Amino acid sequence: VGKHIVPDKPLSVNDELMADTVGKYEALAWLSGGLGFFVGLGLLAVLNDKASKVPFTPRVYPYDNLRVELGGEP
Amino acid sequence: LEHFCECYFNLSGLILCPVLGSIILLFIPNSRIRLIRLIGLCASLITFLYSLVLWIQFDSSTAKFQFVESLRWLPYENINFYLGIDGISLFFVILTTFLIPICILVGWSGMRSYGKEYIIAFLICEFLMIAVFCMLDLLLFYVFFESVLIPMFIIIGVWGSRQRKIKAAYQFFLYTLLGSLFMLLAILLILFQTGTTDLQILLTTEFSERRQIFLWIAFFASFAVKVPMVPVHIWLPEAHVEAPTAGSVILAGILLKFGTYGFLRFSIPMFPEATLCFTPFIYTLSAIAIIYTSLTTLRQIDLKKIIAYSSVAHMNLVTIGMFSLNIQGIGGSILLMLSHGLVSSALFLCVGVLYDRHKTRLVRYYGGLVSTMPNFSTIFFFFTLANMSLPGTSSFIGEFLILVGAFQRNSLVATLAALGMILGAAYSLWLYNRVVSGNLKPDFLHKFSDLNGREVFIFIPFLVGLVWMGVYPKVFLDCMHTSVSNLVQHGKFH
Amino acid sequence: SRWATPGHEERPKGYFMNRTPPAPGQSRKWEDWELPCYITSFLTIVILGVGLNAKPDLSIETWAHQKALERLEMEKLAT
Amino acid sequence: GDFRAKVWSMTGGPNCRPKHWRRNTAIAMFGVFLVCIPIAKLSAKLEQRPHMPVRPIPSQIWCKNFGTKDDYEKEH
Amino acid sequence: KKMIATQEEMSAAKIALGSRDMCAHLLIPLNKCRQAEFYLPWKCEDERHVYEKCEYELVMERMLAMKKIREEEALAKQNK
Amino acid sequence: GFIMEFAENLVLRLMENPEERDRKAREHIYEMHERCKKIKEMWALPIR
Amino acid sequence: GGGMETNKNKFIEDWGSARENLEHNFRWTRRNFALIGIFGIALPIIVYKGIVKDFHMQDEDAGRPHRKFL
Amino acid sequence: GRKKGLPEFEESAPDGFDPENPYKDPVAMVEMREHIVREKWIQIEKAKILREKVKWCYRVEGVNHYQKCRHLVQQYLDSTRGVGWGKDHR
Ligand SMILES: CCCCCCCCCCCCCCCCCCCC(=O)O[C@H](COC(=O)CCCCCCCCCCCCCC)COP(=O)(O)OCCN
Repeated sequence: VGKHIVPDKPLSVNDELMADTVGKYEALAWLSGGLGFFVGLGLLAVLNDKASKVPFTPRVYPYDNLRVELGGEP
Repeated sequence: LEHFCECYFNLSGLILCPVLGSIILLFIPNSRIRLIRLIGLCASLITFLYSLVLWIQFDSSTAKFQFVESLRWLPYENINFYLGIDGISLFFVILTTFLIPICILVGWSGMRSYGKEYIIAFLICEFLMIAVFCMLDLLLFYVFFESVLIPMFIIIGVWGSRQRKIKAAYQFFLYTLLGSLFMLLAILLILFQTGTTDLQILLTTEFSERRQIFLWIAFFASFAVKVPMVPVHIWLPEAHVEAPTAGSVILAGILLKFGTYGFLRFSIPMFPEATLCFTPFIYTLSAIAIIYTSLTTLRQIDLKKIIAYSSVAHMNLVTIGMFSLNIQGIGGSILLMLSHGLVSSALFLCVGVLYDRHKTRLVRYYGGLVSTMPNFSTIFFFFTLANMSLPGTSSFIGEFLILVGAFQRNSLVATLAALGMILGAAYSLWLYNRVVSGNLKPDFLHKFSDLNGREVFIFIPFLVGLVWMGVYPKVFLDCMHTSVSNLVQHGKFH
Repeated sequence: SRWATPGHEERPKGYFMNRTPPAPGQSRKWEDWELPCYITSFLTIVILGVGLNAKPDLSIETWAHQKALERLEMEKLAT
Repeated sequence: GDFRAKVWSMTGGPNCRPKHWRRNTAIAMFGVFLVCIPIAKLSAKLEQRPHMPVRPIPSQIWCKNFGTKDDYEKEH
Repeated sequence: KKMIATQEEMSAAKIALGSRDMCAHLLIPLNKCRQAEFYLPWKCEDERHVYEKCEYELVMERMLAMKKIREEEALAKQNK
Repeated sequence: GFIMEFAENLVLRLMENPEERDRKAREHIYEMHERCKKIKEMWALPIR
Repeated sequence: GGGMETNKNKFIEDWGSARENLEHNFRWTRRNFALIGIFGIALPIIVYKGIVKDFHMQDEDAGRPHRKFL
Repeated sequence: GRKKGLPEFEESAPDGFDPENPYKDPVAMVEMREHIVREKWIQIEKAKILREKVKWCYRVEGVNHYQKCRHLVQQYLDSTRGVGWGKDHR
C-alpha cells in the first residue's frame, strides 16, 4: 500500500517465495507426540476389547435374515 | 488411380487460399499498408469459413478417410499422393484456420512496421500446416513438416523482442531438424520393405515385431522432440518465450500438436505390437515430465516462461491418454490437444497484451492490475481457470477423459497424472495473483490502459470455444468416435 | 437515504474499451478490421448453428442404438 | 479514488451510485422474470415423478409426468 | 414374539430394510400416521408409543439372552 | 420454404456419396497390393 | 513521468538475467552428482519398475503370463 | 450426395477374411476391422439400454430395489464385463 520497497541490494536466488518461537524439528517432535496420543488411545481401545463385553446378542431378522430382501437368491 | 472427390468444397482449394493471398501480397507496395492488412485478413477469414464448411459435409459414421482426393507427381504414376481427413484430423485443420486470422489481428497495430513480410510468413505457415494435417502419406508429411521450419525461423528471428531470439531460433531449428531427419530414416526403412509411402497401404501391411521395434524408435525420436517429451523439451521454453506474440500462438497452439498427431496417425496403428511393448516406457517418460516440469513451472519468474512450461505438462498428459489405447484415452487426448491449442494461445495473448504496453516479462514488476485493467483481469482469470482444468472449461473434458482411459489400463500412471491437478492449480493461481492481485507499484508502472476493441474481439471466440467444448463436447466427440474406434481396434480382430 | 435519494453518477466511470466518445452528434469511425471480422462472426454463427443442426445424425452411437434395440427385440419376443 | 473514476468495469467499480439505479433495477427484474418463463416451461416438460404424491402438490398443475416409469423393463 | 407382518405388506409399505423386524406390523400404521400428520412430534403419539414399546421388548429379550450366555462363560472358567 | 428443410437438403447435396467413397477405396488397395511389385524389379537390375 | 514502459530496476534485471544464464554455473559437484543420480536415473527407473509390475500383477490376476516389454 | 436416412452397412462379416492369416486379403482385413468396431458399438449400446432399466427400477422400487432389480442388475453387470475397449479383452 504505502510505498513498495524498491530493491537497493542484489536479490537472492530464492526471492520469489520469501512459526517464529518454536524450532523446526522441535515442532515436529511436539506434533509427533500429539499424534502418538491418538496412537496410544487406539491401542488402549484395542486392549479394552469392548466388542467382547456387548450386553445383547446380535439382532436376527426374520425370513432367513432378510435374504431375499437383501438381493439374495429367491 | 484418380481419387477425385465429388464434394464441391474440397481440400485442394483450402490449400490454395493462403497461397493466392501470399502471391498477391508479394506485389503490393509497402506504402499501401491498409490494402496489405485487409487482403491478408480477408484471405485468412475466407480460409476459416471454408474449413467450417468442410466440418458441415463431414460424415461421422465411417472409419474411412473422407474428401479423399489425389495429386499426381509423375506421369509414370508410380508415386501418386493423396489428401484426406478423418475424425482425428478435422478439428486440427479447423484450429489452424481459426488461429491464423488471430495472428494477423494481434499484430494489427504494428503492421506499419511489420510490413507484408509478417502476413506472408503467417499465410505460408498456414498453407504448410494445413497440408501437414491433410496428408495420407508419410513422405509428404515429412516434406510439409520440415518446410514450416523456414517461416517459423524467420518469424522468431525477425520479430522477436530481444537478442536472445538468436539462440532461441537456432535451437528451435536444430532440434526440430534432428528429429525430422530421424523420421526420414524411418520413412526410408519403411519404403525398403513396402515400396510405397501411402498411409492407407501401410495400415494394411504386416511388420515384424523386430522391424516394428526399430521403426517405432525412429518415429519416437521425431515425435518426442515434437511433443516435447523430456529430456528434449528444453528448446521449447526459449523458443516460445523469445518469439513474437503471434509466433508463440502458432508454436504452442499448432506446431506442438504435430508430434501427438504423428503418434496418433502413424506410430500407434502401423506398429501395434511395438506400441504395446513401449507403453510402460511412454508412461514413465510422461509422468516424469508432468511432475518435474510442473514443479519447474512453480519456480519460474517470467510470464511467458510460466505459460510455456505449462504446455510441457499438458502435452505429456496428452501422450498418456493416447497410449492408453481406448476410447476415453484417445478421445481425451484429441480433445485436450484442441483445448490446449485454444487455452495456451489465449494465455500467450494475455501476456502479449501486457508486454506490448509495459515491455517486461518479469512478474515482480506487475501487481495490482485488477484496479487499472479490470476487463483484462477478468479475461485473464477465466483463461487461468481453463488452464487449471476447472470443470465447465474445455480442458477439463480432455483431462478427465484421459485420466479415465489411463486408470482402466494402469492405476499408478493415472495416480501420477492426477498430481497435475494439484501442481497446475498451484502455479496458475500463483501467477494470476502475483500479476493481477495486490497493490500497484507506481515506481515501476504508473500508466495503464485496459483492452481496446480489437483485443476484446480477439478474446471473444476463445471464450466461446472454451465454454462450448466445456459444457457440450458432444458436437466434437460425435464426429470423432468412428475414427477413434477404428484406431483403437487396428491390429486386432477380436 | 441510500434507497430514496438517486445516485450521483450522471454518466459511468471510465469508457467502455477505453475509447473516448465521438463528438456530439457524430458516430464512431470503424477500424478497418471491424466489418470483415463481424461479418465472419455472423457467418460463423449462421453456418455452425444451421448446418450442425441440419446435418444428418450419422454417429456410430445413433446407428448402433437402433441396431441394439431391434436385436434385443428379436431375442426377447423369440424365446 | 482519483484515477478509478476513469476506469471502466462491468461491476461498476468502487462506490457505484448510478443516477437511474431504481429504473435500471426494475428493468433487470423484468428481464430476469422473462428469462425465467422459458426455464419454467422446460423444467415442467422435463420433470419425471415416478410416484404419485400422498396429497395433491403444486407440480400436478403443470407437470404431466406422474406415474409414467412403472414399466421400467421397456426403458431405453 | 412371532412375525406378524408378511413380506408383501412390508414391501408395500416401503419399510427400510433395517426396520423389517418383528415390530413392523406396528411400524406400518405408525408410518402411515406420520406421513398423514407431516411428521409432527405431538401427533401420532399412541402409534409411536406402541411401536417403541415393542422395540424396547425386542432389545430386552436380546439383553436377557446375552445375560444367560455370559453366565456359562463363567461356568466354563470355574470348571477349567 | 422452411429454413431447416432447405438446410437439410443442401447439406446432403454437399456430402460424399458413401457407396462410391467406400468403392474407390477398395480399388486403390487392390490395385496397390498387386501393383507393389513392378518398381522393385528395376531396383534389382544389375548395373553391370 | 513519461511512458507506459516499466522503469527498470537494475537489481531486478540482474536477478532475471542470472536466472536466464544458469547453465554457465553448473559444476559437476558432489551435490549435483547425487541430485542427478537420484532424480535423473534412480527415480525414473523406480517409476518404470512400478508401472511394469502393475501390468504383471494384472497379468497374474487374469491367469496370464507376464507381458514382455520394451 | 448422401440420400436421406440412417447409415446402412452389411449385417455380415466380410467373406474373404481368414482369421489364421489376416494380412492376406487387405480389403477384407479393413472391412473386418470396421465390422468388428460396429459390433462392439452394438454391445456398448446394449449395455447402455440395460443401464436405463436399472436406473428406473432403483427409482421406481425404492427400498425394494434389491429384490426387484436383481435380474436387471445381473443382466447389466454381465453385459458390462468385456464391453467396448475397457478393462476386458474380448
Ligand atoms: C544406468 C545408467 C544410465 C545412463 C546414465 C549415464 C551413464 C552412467 C553415469 C556415468 C558416470 C561417469 C562417472 C561419474 C563419476 C566420476 C566423477 C569424477 C569427478 C568429477 O566431478 O568429474 C566430472 C565429470 O563429470 C562427468 O563426466 C559427468 C558424468 C556423466 C553424467 C551422466 C548424466 C546422465 C543424464 C542424467 C539424467 C537426464 C534425464 C533426467 C530426466 C567433471 O568434474 P569438473 O572438475 O569438471 O567439475 C567442474 C569443476 N569446476
